[PDB]
Amino acid sequence: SADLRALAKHLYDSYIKSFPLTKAKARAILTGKTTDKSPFVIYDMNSLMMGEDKIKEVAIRIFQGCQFRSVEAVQEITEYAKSIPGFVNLDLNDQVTLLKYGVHEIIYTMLASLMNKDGVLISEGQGFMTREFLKSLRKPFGDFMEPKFEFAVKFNALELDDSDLAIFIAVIILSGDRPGLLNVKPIEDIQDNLLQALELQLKLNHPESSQLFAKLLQKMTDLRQIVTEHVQLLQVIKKTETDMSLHPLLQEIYKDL
Amino acid sequence: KSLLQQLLTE
Ligand SMILES: COc1ccc2c(c[n+](C)c3c4cc5c(cc4ccc23)OCO5)c1OC
Repeated sequence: SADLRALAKHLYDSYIKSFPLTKAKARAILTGKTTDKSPFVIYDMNSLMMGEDKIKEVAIRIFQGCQFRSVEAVQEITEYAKSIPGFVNLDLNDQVTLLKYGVHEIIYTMLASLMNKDGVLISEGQGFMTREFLKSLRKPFGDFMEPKFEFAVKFNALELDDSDLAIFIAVIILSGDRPGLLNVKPIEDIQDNLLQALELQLKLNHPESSQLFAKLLQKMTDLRQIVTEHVQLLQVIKKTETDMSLHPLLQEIYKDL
Repeated sequence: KSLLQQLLTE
């Protein structure tokens, strides 16, 4: 038990070092319980023009701002995965494969931390984009974010904190079923230990939340459908939208997938 | 060639 709590604390400390914007800092902003800020609200085309300085047709410029934030998230999640005990000693091709197939699930997970039912914090908390504004973008761009909003509202009702999320993210990265993994057993051995730490974390930190652990395991399944659906949408975008082009890091991640 | 691979060894 003591080893499981030390692993949980180690992961939380690394999570804090790896991710500048935590769920705790984000909910402060979202509820307005902070001192600095406020975020600039982008709710129509006129406020998008005004808020531009934070940080091609509109749907496109927005879609291409998201790439760069996704690119920064990939880097932070990579830094985080390297802190998980055992991970840097794995075959280096397996590390690449775990991040390649796992980083979007983690991005969608952590994006829920920045969302409420009305919109999403962007630019490291400096902006907030409304859900309505994003759904008003022209097909197929109006549809990218909505299923992420639907996921996030139900995920957020679980009320996880950063300590819970740290272990949950690590479990997801250590998935022994990703395609092309060379050595599955050492990865599942690490994941088995992260699962037992997660279970004990939920028992102690959410003692009155019955079956919370079973509910998070199910969210891992739901994340995989979200990512599948997102990849389909991207596919449709390659098939039209002429000028578009992924950042080279995204092209790597998306290659095959 | 892999970008993720270079990130992982920094
Ligand atoms: C990693 O953190 C992220 C990661 C991705 C996004 C994001 C915020 N937005 C608005 C979008 C986004 C908005 C879109 C879109 C595609 C998108 C794809 C990704 C993100 O197409 C329609 O409008 C974000 O917030 C801080």
